[PDB]
Amino acid sequence: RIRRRYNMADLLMEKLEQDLVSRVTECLTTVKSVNKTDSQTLLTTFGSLEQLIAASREDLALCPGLGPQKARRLFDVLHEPFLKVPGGLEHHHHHH
Amino acid sequence: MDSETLPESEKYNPGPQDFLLKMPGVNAKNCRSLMHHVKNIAELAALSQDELTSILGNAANAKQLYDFIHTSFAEVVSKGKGKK
Repeated sequence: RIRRRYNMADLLMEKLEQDLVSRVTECLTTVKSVNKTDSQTLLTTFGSLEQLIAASREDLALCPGLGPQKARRLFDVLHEPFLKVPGGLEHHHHHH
Repeated sequence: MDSETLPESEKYNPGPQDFLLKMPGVNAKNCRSLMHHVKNIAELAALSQDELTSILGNAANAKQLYDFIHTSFAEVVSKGKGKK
């Protein structure tokens, strides 16, 4: 009845946007301090990963009633190593 | 990875690794390469296509990842403006 979802483009669009938003939601969701609706809030504010990581704690706290502490947690995971441990920040560790 | 006989398993930060593990096109192969050359997702997102492609080893994977970082679901949900 509705002339939409008729082309292959619709499918490409729908699944791409869905996957996109899913990954973005999930990525922000990786923070234990962030809940699923919290990620949603970062999505309505920046809706993009680059915009999240380019956003500082203050920008993440700027986000509508979301969480200044959440911002602190987000920024932390954004700039912390996966190995948790660095080779040497102020004190040089074993490097290997 | 330390002069200890212990594996790095205790020393992984769940948040940032998971952030990378949730990225599209990024399988464990790519994840390991990234944690070897790259400190954090910030370096990753600061990387150019070629840079991340060399680390990932796969051009296709790299495209998925790179494009994602630089794109939005908003584009795809409603294309009003944009050259792509």
